[PDB]
Amino acid sequence: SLADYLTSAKFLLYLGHSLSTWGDRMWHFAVSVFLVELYGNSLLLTAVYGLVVAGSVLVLGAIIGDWVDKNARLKVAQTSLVVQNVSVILCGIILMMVFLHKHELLTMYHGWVLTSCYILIITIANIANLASTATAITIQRDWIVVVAGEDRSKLANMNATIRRIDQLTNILAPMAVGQIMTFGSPVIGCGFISGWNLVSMCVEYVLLWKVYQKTPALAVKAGAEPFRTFRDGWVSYYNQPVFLAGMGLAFLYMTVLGFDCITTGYAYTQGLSGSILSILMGASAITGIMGTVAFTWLRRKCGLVRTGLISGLAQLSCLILCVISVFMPGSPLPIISVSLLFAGVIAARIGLWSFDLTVTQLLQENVIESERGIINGVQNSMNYLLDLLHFIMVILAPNPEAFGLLVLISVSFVAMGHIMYFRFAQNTL
Amino acid sequence: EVQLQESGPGLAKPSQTLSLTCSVTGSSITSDYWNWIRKFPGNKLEYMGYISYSGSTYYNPSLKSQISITRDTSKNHYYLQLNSVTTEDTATYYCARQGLRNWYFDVWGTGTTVTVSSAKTTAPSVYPLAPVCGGTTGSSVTLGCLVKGYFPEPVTLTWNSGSLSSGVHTFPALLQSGLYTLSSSVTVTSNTWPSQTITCNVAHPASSTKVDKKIEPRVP
Amino acid sequence: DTHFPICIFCCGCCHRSKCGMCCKT
Amino acid sequence: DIVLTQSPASLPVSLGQRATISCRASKSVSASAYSYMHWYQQKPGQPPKPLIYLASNLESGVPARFSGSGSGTDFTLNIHPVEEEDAATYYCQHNRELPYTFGGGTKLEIKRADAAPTVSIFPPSSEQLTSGGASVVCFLNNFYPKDINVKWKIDGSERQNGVLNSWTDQDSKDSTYSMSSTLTLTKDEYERHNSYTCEATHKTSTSPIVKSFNRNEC
Ligand SMILES: CCCCCCCC(=O)O[C@H](COC(=O)CCCC)COP(=O)([O-])OC[C@@H](O)CO
Ligand SMILES: CCCCCCCC(=O)O[C@H](COC(=O)CCCC)COP(=O)([O-])OC[C@@H](O)CO
Ligand SMILES: [Co+2]
Ligand SMILES: [Co+2]
Repeated sequence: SLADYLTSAKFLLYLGHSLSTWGDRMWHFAVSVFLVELYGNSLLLTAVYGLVVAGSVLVLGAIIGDWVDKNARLKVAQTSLVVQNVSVILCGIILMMVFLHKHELLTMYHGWVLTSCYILIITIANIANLASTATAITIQRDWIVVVAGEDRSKLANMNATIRRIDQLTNILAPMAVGQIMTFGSPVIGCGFISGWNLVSMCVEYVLLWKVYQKTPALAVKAGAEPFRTFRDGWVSYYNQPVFLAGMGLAFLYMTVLGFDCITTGYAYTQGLSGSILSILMGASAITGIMGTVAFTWLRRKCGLVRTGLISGLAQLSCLILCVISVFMPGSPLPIISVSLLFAGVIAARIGLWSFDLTVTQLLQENVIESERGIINGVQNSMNYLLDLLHFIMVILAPNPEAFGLLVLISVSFVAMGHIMYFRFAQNTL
Repeated sequence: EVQLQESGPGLAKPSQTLSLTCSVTGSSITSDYWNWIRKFPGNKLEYMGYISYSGSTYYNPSLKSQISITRDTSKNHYYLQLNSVTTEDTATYYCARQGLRNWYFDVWGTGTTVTVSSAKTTAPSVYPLAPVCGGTTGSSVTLGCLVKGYFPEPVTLTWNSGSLSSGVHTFPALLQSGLYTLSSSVTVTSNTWPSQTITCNVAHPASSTKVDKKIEPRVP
Repeated sequence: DTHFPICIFCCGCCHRSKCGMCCKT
Repeated sequence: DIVLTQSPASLPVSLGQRATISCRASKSVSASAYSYMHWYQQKPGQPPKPLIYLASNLESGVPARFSGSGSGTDFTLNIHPVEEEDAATYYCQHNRELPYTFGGGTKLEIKRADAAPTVSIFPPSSEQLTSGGASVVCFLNNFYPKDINVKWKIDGSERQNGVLNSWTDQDSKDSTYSMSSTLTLTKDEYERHNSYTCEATHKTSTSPIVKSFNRNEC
């Protein structure tokens, strides 16, 4: 009877999200390889890359959300998909070209050639990231709410499945692309990424059209200029009832306590090897999946607004271990310090992902449909704004005493975000 | 299994043009960088320049010689021409690939050596070297053979048609007045000589020379 | 997760004589 | 141009010990993640063969005993443990910019026991004197270490014009050296003097070993 389930719009949404997330992770891995290789030992350009991406989203999120609000759903979805995939394909061709001629670019040309290659790569990657943000808004904040009926358990299960998909992709995609870059060449990996995006674009295009055909309600939308739209969107975001919950979710991005950040190099400094690091990342993904399961259970039990409180309490309770580990023997501010630090990180993943699922469902339940895009656009502009701040703090303080300082700062930001959520929750109830 | 192989003339006269060929197998000269390098009498390696996969060339500006580097893609060969050579272009010449995914000299030819000189081919004079007219002997006796005034390299030298192989040192040739000189010493036991005869056999193929020189005890 | 990770598998990139995952930011 | 200074120019090492060869650049050779220093080995009569590239990558087939390190301007090639077959000349070479340049080379010599030379002197042959020229030859056979001074004296007077000294390569069996010293004269100048002497000053002895003859001693 799976032949019936495999043709439902819900599974088609899951499949398209899986393809998009896989391609996006392989693309981010290729860009990281390009930055580490052709621009190592440079600090100005890493900061420029992060600043360009985060500041473009910070300036254009309300504009992209208004564009999603003002147009037909199938049009904006297929347009965002085509723009993102064509950008990644062209940038991957350019990347394999610069990887083929790496030592010539480093040794026997004027430096403006390599500078122009960097400028072109950063620009095309910025365009692809803006298209990915438009896709995330239109699909995970609009289409999924429509494919779910009025039912809230269905929306919750769909959000949890989407989170499990990206939790698995976050560990699996980098492994595959790195094995392709060792068993072959980085040129081979860039060509594979370009071909993967070229095929996945067509498959996801047909998948979006099929979901649009199976969901008639998607065809029924409810209804200098750019500066006025920007100001109106930010003022509309400030006056939302769920504004404090979104502010706390954005404050959660100002953190160092994860395996995507500089904790990996700190673990190398503390004597752990790469196999232990892979085991810890796998345990972290396991705890994130456990957090999705805990979100569905607690939402069935205590409701959504209390699920957010319980998730924030769990996350702070697990970060207490990191706070203690910074003040323990073997801290460079013995195995006892890193043990408590990584134990707190892996344990806090549960409450982190439960709280993220909670704020996501609050945003998609309590925002007016005609405002669904622009509000979420400003929400993206908030998240990146606190991500970019972390991206600065890590760059200016890259030595081990600063690691403990940054850990204390990240725990304080997590506490500030949960305090804002507690204010919203005490207001709501 | 990439192979390079140099070829060209062994001798050039001052002010002439010299052209060497590097023949390449196992890989096409349209993918990497193709270089020329030489090693002077001494240990000194000097980069001369390259031709690229695209036919673009680079010549080392610090050279005192004027060079042109060209290629032929239908043969997968490339070439080095030196214009108006001088004696200081006497050297051993190597071709070498440099890969784009490597960036060093990952494959070399075996090299070809070129001597620049304005000189006639010349047969050597061979002189016996017998010990000082004195009588005093240790446990062994050292004799020698001097081969002077030849051109060009090489010569071969043996003792007693190669029957005499222990105790022999042959010294590398040196240039004096346009011609080469080398010598060789051989040491035997006291009872061997003079009762056993010792002869140096010298051949210089380039002149069709072959000379037998007996070592005769000195007498007033 | 960070929106713009700079993580790669490599050796000697983050730490001497040890291969593995390495994030610069 | 970028200048590469190798050190030491000659390195003697006993079997099994370690060898350390250094190379210093006038300017940096690192660009981004890479370092553009490479190391090659050349044995006599052979072409140079690559050993280490990008300053720490092992060439395929090269025994693990070879390793490299360094960055910026300072680089080092290490061989531990050394074996007989490493007797050879090693070169560094940079790739950072044109023109490419090589270090001056380091000859690796297997350190032996100190040994003094057997020295022999030969006056001109009567055939040669018949020809109007006169070469006097001195052989210095089987010594170690390699450096040694040879002084010609004609009738007690030092002579340094007209002397050709040629050394063999290190012998592959006993690890000694030999050298030939030739003094060439005209016949008529050779016949107006009487005493001819070659003196070999070597580290093996405080005073030099002296061999001599006189023209009319027969
Ligand atoms: C785990 C992967 C297996 C699931 C594949 C499901 C494919 C599927 O849903 O079939 C179809 C579309 O998928 C593709 O063509 C893209 C190719 C897939 C990569 C679904 O369309 P459909 O034939 O079920 O339409 C049914 C309606 O038209 C009823 O009138
Ligand atoms: C990347 C691999 C995808 C793993 C998804 C995680 C498994 C999961 O969430 O459980 C289920 C399988 O998800 C997928 O099939 C996605 C497949 C995409 C290729 C999702 O649960 P569900 O919402 O479809 O069923 C509803 C039940 O909760 C009702 O009893
Ligand atoms: Co992305
Ligand atoms: Co980070």
